[PDB]
Amino acid sequence: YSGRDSLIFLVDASKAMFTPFDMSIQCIQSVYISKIISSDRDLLAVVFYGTEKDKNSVNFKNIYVLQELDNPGAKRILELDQFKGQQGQKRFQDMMGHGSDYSLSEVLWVCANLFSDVQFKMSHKRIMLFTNEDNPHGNDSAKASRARTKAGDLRDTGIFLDLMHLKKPGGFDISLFYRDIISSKLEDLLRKVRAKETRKRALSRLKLKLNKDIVISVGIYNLVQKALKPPPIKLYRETNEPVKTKTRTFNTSTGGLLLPSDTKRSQIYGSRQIILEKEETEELKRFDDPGLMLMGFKPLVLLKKHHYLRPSLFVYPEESLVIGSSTLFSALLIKCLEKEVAALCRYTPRRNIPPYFVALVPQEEELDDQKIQVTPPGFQLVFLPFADDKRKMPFATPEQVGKMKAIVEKLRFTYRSDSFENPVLQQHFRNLEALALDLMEPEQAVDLTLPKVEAMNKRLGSLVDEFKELVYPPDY
Amino acid sequence: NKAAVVLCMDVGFTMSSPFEQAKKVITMFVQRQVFAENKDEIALVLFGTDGTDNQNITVHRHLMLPDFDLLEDIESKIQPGSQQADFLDALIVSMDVIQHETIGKKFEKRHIEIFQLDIIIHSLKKCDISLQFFLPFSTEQQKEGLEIVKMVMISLEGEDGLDEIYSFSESLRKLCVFKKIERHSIHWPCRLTIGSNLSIRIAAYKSILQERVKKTWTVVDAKTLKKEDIQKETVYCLNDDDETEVLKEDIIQGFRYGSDIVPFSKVDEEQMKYKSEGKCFSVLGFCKSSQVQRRFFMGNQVLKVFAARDEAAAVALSSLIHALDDLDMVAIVRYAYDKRANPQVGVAFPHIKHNYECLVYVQLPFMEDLRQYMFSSLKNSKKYAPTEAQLNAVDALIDSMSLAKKDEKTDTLEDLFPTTKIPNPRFQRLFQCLLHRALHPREPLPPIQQHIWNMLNPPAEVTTKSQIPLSKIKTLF
DNA sequence: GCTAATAAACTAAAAACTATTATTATGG
DNA sequence: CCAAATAATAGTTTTTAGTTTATTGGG
Repeated sequence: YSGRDSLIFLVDASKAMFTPFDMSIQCIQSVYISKIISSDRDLLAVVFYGTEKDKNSVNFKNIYVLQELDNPGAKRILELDQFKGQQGQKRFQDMMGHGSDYSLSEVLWVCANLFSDVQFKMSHKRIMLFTNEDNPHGNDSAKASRARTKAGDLRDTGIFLDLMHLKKPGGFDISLFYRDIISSKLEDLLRKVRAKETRKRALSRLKLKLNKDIVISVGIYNLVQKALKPPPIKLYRETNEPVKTKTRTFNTSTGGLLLPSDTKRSQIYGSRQIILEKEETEELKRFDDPGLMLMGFKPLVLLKKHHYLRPSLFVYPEESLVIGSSTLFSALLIKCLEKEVAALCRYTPRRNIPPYFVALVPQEEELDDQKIQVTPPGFQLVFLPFADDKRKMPFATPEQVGKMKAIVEKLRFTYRSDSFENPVLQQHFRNLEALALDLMEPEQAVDLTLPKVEAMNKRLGSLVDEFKELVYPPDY
Repeated sequence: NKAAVVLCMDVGFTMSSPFEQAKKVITMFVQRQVFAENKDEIALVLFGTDGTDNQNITVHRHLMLPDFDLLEDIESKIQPGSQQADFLDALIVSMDVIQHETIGKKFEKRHIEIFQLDIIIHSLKKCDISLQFFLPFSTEQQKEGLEIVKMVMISLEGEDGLDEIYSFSESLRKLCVFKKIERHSIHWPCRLTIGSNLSIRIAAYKSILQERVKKTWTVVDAKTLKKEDIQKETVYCLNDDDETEVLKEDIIQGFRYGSDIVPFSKVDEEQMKYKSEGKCFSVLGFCKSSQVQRRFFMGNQVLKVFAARDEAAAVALSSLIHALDDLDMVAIVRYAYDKRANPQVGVAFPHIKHNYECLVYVQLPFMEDLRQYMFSSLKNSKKYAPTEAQLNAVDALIDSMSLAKKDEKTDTLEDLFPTTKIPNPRFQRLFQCLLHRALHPREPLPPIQQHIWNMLNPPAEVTTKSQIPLSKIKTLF
């Protein structure tokens, strides 16, 4: 589902100041950083309603466009920072004024035009509204009706607008004007917990051949993938522009450039120099037709977690060209209570690729109390280690047992699934954002992965002190 | 580490065919010796051979490292003889030629195979000389000598000696000696730390390491057949109208920061980034096995942890293992291999074995690695509700394949189709292709060597049993 | 007076997600 | 031998599995 998730920011530049505007800027701040580090495949825009220096494509009054819909950029944040803080505030009232007339219909119209101007594939039309009044549109009912009609039209178009409260308490629902059709995120956009990668399609579709002929379409999804830093780009020390690399084979001072066909593959064992070819070499790794054929069934008793392989994956019922595949998936998956005898298969992604035996563990439907399905039912694609994966293995009174039982019981952790982040990755992100944006003097974040020193000791107590009861502790 | 093997065969009309089996076993054994990267010095002796090298014992090959040429010479120049001579003289000659080999270069273990008595007793039972006597079965002087050796070896070894006879059927149908391929591991000394008060020295080992390759693919020219006539050159063409070379100091490690690329130098990263200094192998927290799920088992290396190589630490670790086992407690460990290591987070759980108790460790993912994919539940999807006939069919299919030994209750279930003990077939295929190339550098397209399918495929009787449920399911659809 | 190895990012393709192309079958 | 309407291969940039590096300790 390729596309763009647009979002436009508009703030009360004519009534908040006639700090609350500063808070809006701060909430807007770092959202661009979050999108940059999370997903650049999106466009964001900022427009102000109520200003002496209006600017928009249709050139309506009191409508000022700062940034149109575009991928977030460092220059965009840098220029927006000119209107950050109190000095940024006064700059805002200086170079573009404030306290002009407001026209909700006009700003809705111009933002709809902005969405119309988008050329990319679209995914989700979102509008975020900032205002310090629940009912600032107590003006002429004609303007209210026009704004409501335009809101209905854009909602029918697919444009979705979300309005949130601000400094004004806005008792209960409030929003006396917007409650007709529109029905907090200060912290959410302010917490700026920014670490995210993209999501697109899944792994290769495999033909689940049960015996030899019946084909079942499948879909492999990878729920966990190792995080990696963005690839470095070779630049020029004089102009900072990317340099296209060039590599070629030379024949050691003869003159000719050796084509890949000119050379040959080789290996050296003992005395002989065995010579192969690239096509031959790649043909060696081919074993069989890629697919999913079931070896049989093996009970979940001859499977211990001490042996482990590359991280397991998830397979989902997919019906691409075979009808009834989902029905067979449903029939097999519910066999989980009696199917403790895990089935066996060898995983071959494509041809010319080594095959790996992989067990599939029936995952159940982990529906939550919130009626939200996490980890939809499927099969855990656990990889089975081979014989060459094991290396050499080298060659208790109950009172001690109870002692550290109390130790590990006094101090524990609930094991939040999302509570540990790689310090290197986040500190690198901090470095990038510091050297690319404001806070030009760098800052460093804090990692929760570091174990405590005294807080853990206090939550555990001084028990460990007298729990050094082992005779001659192995300390050197 | 060190091995010393010699060949002594009772070749002739007596093997006329067990001789073919012995020949092919010899060939595969020497192939394993060559491909296993061993430092053994093999020597070959002959008896009853035309010509005298001095008792009709003619020495053919002295000690040297195994190679393809030796195997080719064995295959070609070695043919069955038509002479009879005393095998005791051959044994004496073998011992005499191994004496100077032992003196010149020390070894560790001796192993001899096949496919007066006082001298044998003295020489074999002296320091480490040993052999395993394989029989082709399942003249009369040869039989009496065979019996004498049988009583010698069952007296020397005991009950193990009694059960050390295998037929060639057990060397071909099942595998007797075929897995002489292994990789060495490096021990990692460390010191487990619990908070601030506790710091116990531990030994860490790579339990399950991913498959590697000993050598690397070398590119050679089709005419010079050597890397010395190949010059690999990589240059950085400046983005200008023509080719203008740019040297490495003019290269900046720019990073795509969103819609912009910002210059950076790798040295600057080190200047203004931080990593976990030193080794940091410390516990972080405790939780229940229920919270931990196989869905969060990331990483590749499996780190089994033992006590430091003291005994007080060993029993402390054993008691901790028991404490985590009986309470089903799983500990959270912050792992750092060394000073330059990436900061890793993972979980270690006890390993239960009769001989010893170990602490195996695996790495855990951060929230960035985890991804969410909302789907539609199929167990309640009425549009794809399975039919009860399909339920019966899949039930009849499930019990069709029972690879475990679910026949005795007093004895545990044993897999009839072992899986984890099967090595990588690709390495064996590569070795066989290399052997084909060495023997047939002109003949292309080495055969696929189909016999690797049989141990890679389920038992034939399992397939025949499965034939019926798959047939009934096919009629269902 | 000492090469038993490994925490390796590089130049890695062996997915193409969704967007113009053509040959086909033409037709009256 | 020109005479148009309609599938098929293939211009993007996406994840991941062989790749190449500095720190280990043996005359």
